[PDB]
Amino acid sequence: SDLTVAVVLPLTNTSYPWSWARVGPAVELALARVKARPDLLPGWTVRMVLGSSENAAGVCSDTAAPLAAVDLKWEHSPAVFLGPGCVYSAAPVGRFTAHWRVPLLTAGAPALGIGVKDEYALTTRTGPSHVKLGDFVTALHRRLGWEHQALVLYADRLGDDRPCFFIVEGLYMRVRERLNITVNHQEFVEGDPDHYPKLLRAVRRKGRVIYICSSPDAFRNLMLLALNAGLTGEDYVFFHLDVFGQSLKPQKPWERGDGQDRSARQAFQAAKIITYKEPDNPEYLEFLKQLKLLADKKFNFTVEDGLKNIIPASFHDGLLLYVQAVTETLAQGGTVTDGENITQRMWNRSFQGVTGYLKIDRNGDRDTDFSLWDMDPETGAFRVVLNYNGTSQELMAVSEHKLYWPLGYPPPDVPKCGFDNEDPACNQD
Amino acid sequence: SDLTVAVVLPLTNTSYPWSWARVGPAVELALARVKARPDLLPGWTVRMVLGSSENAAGVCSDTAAPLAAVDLKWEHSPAVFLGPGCVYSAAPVGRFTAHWRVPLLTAGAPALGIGVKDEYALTTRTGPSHVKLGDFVTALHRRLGWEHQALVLYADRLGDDRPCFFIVEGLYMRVRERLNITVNHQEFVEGDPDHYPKLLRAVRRKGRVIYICSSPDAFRNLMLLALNAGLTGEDYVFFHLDVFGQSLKPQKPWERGDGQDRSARQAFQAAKIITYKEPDNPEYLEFLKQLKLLADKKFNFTVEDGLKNIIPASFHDGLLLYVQAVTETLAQGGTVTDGENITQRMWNRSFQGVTGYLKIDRNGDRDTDFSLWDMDPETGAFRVVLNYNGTSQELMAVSEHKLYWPLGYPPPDVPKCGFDNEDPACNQD
Ligand SMILES: *[C@@H]1O[C@H](CO)[C@@H](O[C@@H]2O[C@H](CO)[C@@H](O)[C@H](O)[C@H]2NC(C)=O)[C@H](O)[C@H]1NC(C)=O
Ligand SMILES: *[C@@H]1O[C@H](CO)[C@@H](O[C@@H]2O[C@H](CO)[C@@H](O)[C@H](O)[C@H]2NC(C)=O)[C@H](O)[C@H]1NC(C)=O
Ligand SMILES: *[C@@H]1O[C@H](CO)[C@@H](O[C@@H]2O[C@H](CO)[C@@H](O)[C@H](O)[C@H]2NC(C)=O)[C@H](O)[C@H]1NC(C)=O
Ligand SMILES: *[C@@H]1O[C@H](CO)[C@@H](O[C@@H]2O[C@H](CO)[C@@H](O)[C@H](O)[C@H]2NC(C)=O)[C@H](O)[C@H]1NC(C)=O
Ligand SMILES: *[C@@H]1O[C@H](CO)[C@@H](O)[C@H](O)[C@H]1NC(C)=O
Ligand SMILES: *[C@@H]1O[C@H](CO)[C@@H](O)[C@H](O)[C@H]1NC(C)=O
Ligand SMILES: [Cl-]
Ligand SMILES: [Cl-]
Repeated sequence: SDLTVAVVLPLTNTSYPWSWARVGPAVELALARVKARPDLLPGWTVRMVLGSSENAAGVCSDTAAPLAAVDLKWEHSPAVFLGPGCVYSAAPVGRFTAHWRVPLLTAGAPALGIGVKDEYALTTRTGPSHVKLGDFVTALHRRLGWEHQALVLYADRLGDDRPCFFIVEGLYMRVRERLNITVNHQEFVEGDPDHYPKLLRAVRRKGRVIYICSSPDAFRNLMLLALNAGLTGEDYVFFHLDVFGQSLKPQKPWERGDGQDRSARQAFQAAKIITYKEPDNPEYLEFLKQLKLLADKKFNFTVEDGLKNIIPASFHDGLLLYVQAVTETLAQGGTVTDGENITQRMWNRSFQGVTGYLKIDRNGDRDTDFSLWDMDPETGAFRVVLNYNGTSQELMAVSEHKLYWPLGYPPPDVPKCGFDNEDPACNQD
Repeated sequence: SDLTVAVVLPLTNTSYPWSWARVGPAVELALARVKARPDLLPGWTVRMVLGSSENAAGVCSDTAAPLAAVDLKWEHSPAVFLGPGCVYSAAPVGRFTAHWRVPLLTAGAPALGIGVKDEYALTTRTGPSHVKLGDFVTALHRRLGWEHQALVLYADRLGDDRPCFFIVEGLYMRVRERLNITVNHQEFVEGDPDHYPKLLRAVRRKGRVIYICSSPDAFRNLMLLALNAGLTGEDYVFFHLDVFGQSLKPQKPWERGDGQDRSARQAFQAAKIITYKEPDNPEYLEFLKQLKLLADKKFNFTVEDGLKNIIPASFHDGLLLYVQAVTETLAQGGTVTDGENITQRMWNRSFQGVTGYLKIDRNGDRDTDFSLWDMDPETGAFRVVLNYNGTSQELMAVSEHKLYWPLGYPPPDVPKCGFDNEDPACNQD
């Protein structure tokens, strides 16, 4: 019998981490593995039906995706949906699959709202989610003694899936929930020179521990401006929330060869970069090789190296986790459409996949690991100094390296005389 | 053969102008008329299948409505959808019906966005729409010589269909488009005493011709505060955007018997009320009688008098207009599922219904008539002095009455020395 998987992803646009040009070969690799395991899905064959989350303009849409999901549902009666990856596309589709009582698996849709499973019943996220970034920051603040305040600056592109907004929204709610610190925040538009005076003023007025979600160039410009304004590593720390490591390729993220590298290097003495952790089990490197090969040969697409590859790898691992859950359900006398039973076997469970160890929490979302990159004083090069395990919630040093603090130890998150020092008797020096 | 009409409306909640307790009897009345007209729908019988736009909490929802529409579509293959009425419910349903190429008729969903028919293809609105309010204001400003500025203040209830927001959004875009005046605007929360200082300051600083969308009590309080601050009818005019005439029951909207009626009457010398026009053809009064009777006997609901009744009357008239369009389509050899052909016969067309004359514009939206209520100097009572025909776009005086201006003529929309008079030489007096 056929186990039909309904896919709703960007079938023609290849620019997303979850675009079919990347996810398609990853899924094919997972299915080829299933076919070679007679113990898996005894008596069933996995079949795929494809639908696109894209509108006429070629971008993931909050309307095209649900229209596609309904069409697939009606025509093929799928047992499970794979995707969408975009937050705006997955929100409406997930409400339909919940209503239909059909599981939905995705390594995308990291937004806070998708985490409300009373609404998104049967939605299992096998990739990163933004509230998990909040868990990492919570751990960082506790380890460094920051219990009072932080500022978050962020920018996105006019009409996209608003990645930075959702990153900050998840970080904000979770950090506020666990640390109860004041979290000031504000958006800006990267190409608007009018916003720089406001940002620099907000940095001085509202925070000492600062998080910035922006392009690599916007972060570098802000650091150069901070250095020129005399905001150094003794009093400030700037964390670039660069989950996919776009500013990384030794790593010298401050280098451009534009006549400002000496200043940029100096300015980065006060910066650290937060990224998803690069899987480092040997099975991942082999998957990457097979992924690139198949993507090139059967999907006409060149898959470049980078952290974005954890997404298709997570669709691969998630589909295998689902397969295991269904195999166990059949074994116990249930069937492939027992949505609740199958989902219950995926949540609050560990699994070994190409991305290594992976744990799905009790709310149906995968625990996410992060890496903190810091500067090597001697060379100015950046390297990972701390890794965060999202399951144990422990921060572990890497290679005996210690965190770099320009003049000693971490700056306090509140200035000696407060942010709005109005006490003539308090000497800020 | 059966012509199936899929309904997606509030089936259990009776508080909406488009709730089934009101719309259901209105539709029944229209169907009984069709059954008595053998010339209509030769060989077809209209059948109704019902779905609710309500979520578990009993309010119209942006999710329950489309889930219901899909369920109805699948199970009954309807030829046309009736409803939703709520803006948040109709937006997603309309995108589905457009995709399915099935007509959607509604006397609700007045929001600006629903007017983009490239998206909401086949959606025909037979009731009021908010951009039409913009047409009325345009006409008013031209007649009174207001070519520069206006201020709009508005408030809604925490999680409703945000009626005032959509009213102002439609007014703003259309007025800006046709007059190119500056339109300042701002929201407030009615029960928050903290907002009154800000509102009164914005009135002084930003406008002389002011529009307010709020509850009857919030408008009265604002008028009493304006009078106390010395803002009179010589320099200010306050238009209460009360489309359904909630502040009306002679009409003395300023009366409460709370010890402030003398002041309230005086304060209202500077106020006028904008409402939808009450249909005044004899067929409307008879429809109202039949509606109340049937609603009480078959739907267990007491239909009170009021302008909200134009909504069920417009679902009644719209369904008959649709019937006429389909009858003509059949006559020409087409069939009940020729969505485009049927819709084309409804747009840019006049029709006679219980609400009297009704014209559907070229964009598929009904032209809306409005009434302006003004104070009678002698009694302080309010009465209609001007009526606006949305098709001809002409303003016509009623009963030889003229507009009331406390001290002569309309106040100018810009103060003599400008809003921020900084010219020491200009005497505001
Ligand atoms: C594929 O997706 C990308 C990203 O969404 C599209 O690029 C954007 O296109 C929109 C138009 O809808 C522009 O307003 C943005 O400036 C573009 N942003 C980025 C980051 O590229 C792209 O056009 C889509 N289509 C194709 C064929 O690639
Ligand atoms: C992250 O931390 C968790 C600790 O809970 C590690 O999970 C354990 O992994 C071992 C070996 O895979 C299992 O035998 C245990 O059952 C796991 N414990 C739990 C509670 O699930 C996990 O290995 C760590 N991740 C990495 C990359 O080291
Ligand atoms: C029917 O609809 C009304 C209006 O939407 C509901 O009343 C609101 O209920 C919400 C809860 O979802 C409250 O937050 C609001 O304060 C209420 N506003 C108003 C104007 O009533 C009502 O509860 C719904 N259900 C029923 C049975 O009437
Ligand atoms: C609103 O104005 C329009 C003027 O265009 C009136 O419409 C005319 O109505 C008469 C009688 O019903 C028809 O013979 C004409 O064909 C209509 N003209 C057009 C252009 O459609 C309409 O009657 C007015 N409304 C009211 C209540 O008087
Ligand atoms: C959270 O901390 C702030 C001060 O940092 C305090 O005012 C507030 O009361 C705390 N939260 C709660 C729920 O008390
Ligand atoms: C609209 O009017 C304003 C001043 O009232 C003017 O500055 C503006 O240029 C006008 N619109 C356009 C498109 O020129
Ligand atoms: Cl997607
Ligand atoms: Cl509705």
